[PDB]
Amino acid sequence: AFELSAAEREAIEHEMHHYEDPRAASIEALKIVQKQRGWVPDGAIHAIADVLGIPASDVEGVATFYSQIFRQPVGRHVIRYCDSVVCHINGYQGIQAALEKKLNIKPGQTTFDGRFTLLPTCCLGNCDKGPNMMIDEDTHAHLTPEAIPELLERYK
Amino acid sequence: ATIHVDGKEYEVNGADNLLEACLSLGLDIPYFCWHPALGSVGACRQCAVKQYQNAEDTRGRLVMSCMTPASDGTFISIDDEEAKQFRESVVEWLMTNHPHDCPVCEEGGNCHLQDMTVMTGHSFRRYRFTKRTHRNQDLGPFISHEMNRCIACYRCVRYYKDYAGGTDLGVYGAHDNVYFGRPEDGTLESEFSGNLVEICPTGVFTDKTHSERYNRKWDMQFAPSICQQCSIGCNISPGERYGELRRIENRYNGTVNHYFLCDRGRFGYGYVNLKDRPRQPVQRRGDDFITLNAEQAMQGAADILRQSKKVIGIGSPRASVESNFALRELVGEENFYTGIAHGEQERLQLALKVLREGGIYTPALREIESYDAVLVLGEDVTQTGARVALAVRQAVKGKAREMAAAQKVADWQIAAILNIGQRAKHPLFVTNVDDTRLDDIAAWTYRAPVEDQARLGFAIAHALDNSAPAVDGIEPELQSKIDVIVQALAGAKKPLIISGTNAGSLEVIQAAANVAKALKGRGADVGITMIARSVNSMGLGIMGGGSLEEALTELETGRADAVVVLENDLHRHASATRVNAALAKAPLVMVVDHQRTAIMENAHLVLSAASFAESDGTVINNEGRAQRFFQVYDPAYYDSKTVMLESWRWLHSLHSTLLSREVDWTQLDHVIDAVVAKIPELAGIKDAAPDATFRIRGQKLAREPHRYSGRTAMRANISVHEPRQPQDIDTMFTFSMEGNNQPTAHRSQVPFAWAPGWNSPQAWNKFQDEVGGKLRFGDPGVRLFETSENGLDYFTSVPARFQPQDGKWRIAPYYHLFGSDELSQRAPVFQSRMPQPYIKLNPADAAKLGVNAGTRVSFSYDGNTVTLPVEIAEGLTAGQVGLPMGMSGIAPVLAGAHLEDLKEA
Amino acid sequence: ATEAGLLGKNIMGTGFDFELFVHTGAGRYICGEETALINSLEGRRANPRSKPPFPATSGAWGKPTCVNNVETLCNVPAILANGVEWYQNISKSKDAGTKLMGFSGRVKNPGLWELPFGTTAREILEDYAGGMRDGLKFKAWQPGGAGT
Ligand SMILES: Cc1cc2nc3c(=O)[nH]c(=O)nc-3n(C[C@H](O)[C@H](O)[C@H](O)COP(=O)(O)O)c2cc1C
Ligand code: SF4
Ligand code: SF4
Ligand code: SF4
Ligand code: FES
Ligand code: FES
Ligand SMILES: [Ca+2]
Repeated sequence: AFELSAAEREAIEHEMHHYEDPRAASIEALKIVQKQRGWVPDGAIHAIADVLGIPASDVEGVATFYSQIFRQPVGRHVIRYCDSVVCHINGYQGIQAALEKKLNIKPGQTTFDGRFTLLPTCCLGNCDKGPNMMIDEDTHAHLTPEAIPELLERYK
Repeated sequence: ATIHVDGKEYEVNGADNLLEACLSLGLDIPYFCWHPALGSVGACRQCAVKQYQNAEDTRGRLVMSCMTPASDGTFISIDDEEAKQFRESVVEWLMTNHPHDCPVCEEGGNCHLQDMTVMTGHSFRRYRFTKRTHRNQDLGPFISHEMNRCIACYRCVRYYKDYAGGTDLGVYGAHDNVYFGRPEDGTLESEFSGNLVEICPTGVFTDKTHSERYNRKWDMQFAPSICQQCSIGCNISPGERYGELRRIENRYNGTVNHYFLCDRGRFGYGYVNLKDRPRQPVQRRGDDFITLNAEQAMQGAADILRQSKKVIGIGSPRASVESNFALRELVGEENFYTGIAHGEQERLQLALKVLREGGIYTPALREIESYDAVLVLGEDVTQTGARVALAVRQAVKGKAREMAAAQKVADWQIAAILNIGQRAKHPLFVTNVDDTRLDDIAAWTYRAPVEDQARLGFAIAHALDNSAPAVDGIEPELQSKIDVIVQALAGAKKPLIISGTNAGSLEVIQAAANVAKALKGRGADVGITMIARSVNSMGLGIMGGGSLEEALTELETGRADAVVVLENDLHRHASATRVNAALAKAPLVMVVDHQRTAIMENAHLVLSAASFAESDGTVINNEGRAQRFFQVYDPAYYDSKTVMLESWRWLHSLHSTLLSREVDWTQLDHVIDAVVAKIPELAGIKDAAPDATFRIRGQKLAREPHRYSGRTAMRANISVHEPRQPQDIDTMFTFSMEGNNQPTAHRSQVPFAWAPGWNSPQAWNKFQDEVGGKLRFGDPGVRLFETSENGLDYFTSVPARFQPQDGKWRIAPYYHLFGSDELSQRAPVFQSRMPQPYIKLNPADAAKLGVNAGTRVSFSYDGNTVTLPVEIAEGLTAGQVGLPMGMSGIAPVLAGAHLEDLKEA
Repeated sequence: ATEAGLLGKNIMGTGFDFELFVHTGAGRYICGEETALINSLEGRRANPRSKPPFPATSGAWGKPTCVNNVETLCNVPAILANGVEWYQNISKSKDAGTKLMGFSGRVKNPGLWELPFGTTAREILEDYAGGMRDGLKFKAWQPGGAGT
């Protein structure tokens, strides 16, 4: 039983004002629902489809095509560490090992208290300051395996 | 254009891409993602050829033949070593994740992926890693889903969304986890979802009704038949094994139903395999139902008919032309009655008169897709003539086709065409009592009663041509919509007007004829399409006869002491109480039928007739084209006690035994000659198919493939001695593999498509002159009439607007593709798909009666009170109650009738 | 820029109306391909499109569409402000103008500098990135990212 809030619907319609086709606001509508709720539940696909006037299959295909639209529940904070080539040269693997040691989870999983979800991501465009991670909206650079426990404690 | 493939020069069409041009020349290029009806996208990367810049060139470049135009002076190579290596590599990449599933997969022996794996020459596996795995979904009762076998060729999404207009099937996921299916478990909502089993080159989408009793393609006995579930007349290949109808495949007809059927025709065949069907003639003596063979039944029926003073015959639009004519010959021309009611017959004859006397060219089903504006009046096309609705969708996308052609974009580059024509589409204006399934693409929809839709049509015809009768009492908003429709239709180069007899109103057909005449008077290239109800409704209209009410009057008055009912249940065209009383008053009722109907409880004699799978005959579809359907199998081959003959054979033998006291069964060509000799209107049915003496270099046409198996064991449980091969004296086909089914054979009737190396439905490419075009030697079927030199006059009978009277309820017809056709509800797979029997109520009327959604209300029609649950219909106009036509207890004759004492029970 | 008259309607009184929007993506690398960029802008799955037709003829929503990088549109104002003759005389090479170059990965100064075309890769590594780090010996290099 999913319903769209008034703020979500107003933001979606304001995004629909920017384009000559209402279909072009599907990614931003999914991102609005994700920002308000953490992830995009199953009923949100049909709600966004009904608001936008496009089929629910198109909304589901868009939501499952893009990696940063979550169709599965996540924790209250999303750690996204870079596993691309320059951070592999700069040694992201120690960062990933420290994250797995502290959080006691594998990448793609959520902690038992729902606090952190660990995810690998593509290159963040911060390769000169690698290795890089991005917690919910802040990108942290110059990472060391000893700074991970201190850095993770500031995200309650 | 001039192309050079492997050093050999060919002349092709320059507007075609290289793949379809080379496949039309007989050259073999493997392909997955391309379809002739869907265009080229360049997805599967299988069709790679090597193109050279000029005549002298050794390097070349691997190009995509489906994405490359066959321009003049092209130089390509198929058998180049690099091209062959890359095509084998593409097959190998597809086979890295493919499950080891061919023995337990329903596409085995019919699989395009199997054919192209073998044809590229890939048989050695060096991949040693894991294969990706997908969970499956429940797609309903008709389509079985197995996503492991997918090759991500995108044919399903392209067909179902871009072509068929469906909204519930899509592609999800990412890099190599792409999932093709519905967003959640549920039935596929489209009326053309059954074509996925032929569109999918793998076994992801499979025929589940076929999968229940599965047999491979080489084990089938095929025949070229006509679908018997509505009036469109789509060409089908019924395939049989072990004495039961196993599958309906799409048989290619480049004029009617080229690659696609609808779900009613593809999954509604299950009434043939019903176990309560009559297999022997049965005579009712007191309370006993004794069983006769054919000769004693003929002798007894002839004796009783000879003692009678007047025998009348009630035909049906279910039966073929030959069966109706044989009944007419048995009972006499003046004693022959068509099985439909007076109003249904009047609407049918008016639609026939408009078609063959209105001077406006009625198009074929393929020709519908080239019209520039479509006006559907009164008819719910998606639920009655669904393939016409699909062709209307293609005609609507014609505007995007024209917009892309104006920018010099090739017609096979479907993605560029859809990108250029974003949402611009040809005008579609649909009128109905409620919303239709064409409303997502319609330029406008009119939800109004049939009188108001007729008035809208008359007003459109008057605004187009001032000599047409005018309509007074039009609201300014409705007048604005009327002039929008008129401005859209007048600016169209090829307008098309679609109506039919399913609206239950003569005035809707008259208004559509007026619109077509007004568009013809302005010099437009107007076409008109009329949708009939049953498979041979046009044939029964052309042959003609009295109505069912006159036959019931003759039975009630005692002037007729013998009634012969041919392939009719008599309850869809008249009230059940009146039919039961008239049949009980008749001292002889004789029912010639292949389905156990309710009028056999009072029938003195029952003849076990044959269905379309066990009979030969001719049917006339909605466009007036005569089409022959052939017998699939001998019902007496397995059960030797089964005496089930053709209806025309039964009635001709009865006529012979009544006249000369001797039994002569017939040959089919004798009945065809009798029809074309006595009825000059049906004289064109002779050219529908060649006679039984037609041969291809001296040999007959094979019904079953050459690798048909089990010949010495499939009947061994009955007797170890192999029986005689069944003889087909009626037609040119043989009930064996000892025949001709060559793609180059000079014939038009193709029972099934198979070429060496092409075991899938892609062998139809080998069976066509050009791929996606017509058959090589023309399509089967001949139009019975040409367009008239002169048209009709304007119909001045403009009805008044609908007035909701107190205490009465106008019955608005609601049609369903699963449930309205008579024979399709008998198929047990349809009961999971047919909707629950409802009654549609307007919110104001439901609030006036104090009934919510779902509560039961009881109404009395013809002194018979039945109860139905209420569904709230927003688009239904007040004063109307909506009834599902053709369901159990609700005859289709109830459309437009008034309903009394509709009250909550 | 909108509140100061550089954007919106009637920019600098010339009557040219231009509206600028920012469309944040949803994390997929293929979206940088310009036809897949158009498909993602239209709210579809970011599958690319077959060319021809190019986006300049029928691109976003079937209209003429030009897709250009950030750095190209950042090079444009200097060309329009200082002229063509200045921009053609920055470097004596076939590729005109300046490019943002830079070395990354276990070097002394991993960063990003603006250099004229024709600058050799050893100068970017040694004179700008400071060479390789202590205890590390140079083995290989990729000139233009992960796809080179
Ligand atoms: C797989 C792929 C990814 C690409 N990603 C980007 C990108 O992220 N940013 C970008 O500016 N160009 C990207 N491009 C290049 C574009 O296709 C296009 O050349 C460019 O965006 C605009 O052209 P320009 O160099 O003239 O400005 C990508 C190309 C490909 C094939
Ligand atoms: S889809 Fe084709 S290749 Fe795959 S298991 Fe079925 S028959 Fe075999
Ligand atoms: S499900 Fe079938 S039609 Fe669809 S992409 Fe896969 S193989 Fe092609
Ligand atoms: S449109 Fe009519 S004739 Fe064609 S497949 Fe469907 S039911 Fe049969
Ligand atoms: S490689 Fe990790 S930020 Fe670019
Ligand atoms: S058929 Fe040409 S790439 Fe698929
Ligand atoms: Ca026969």
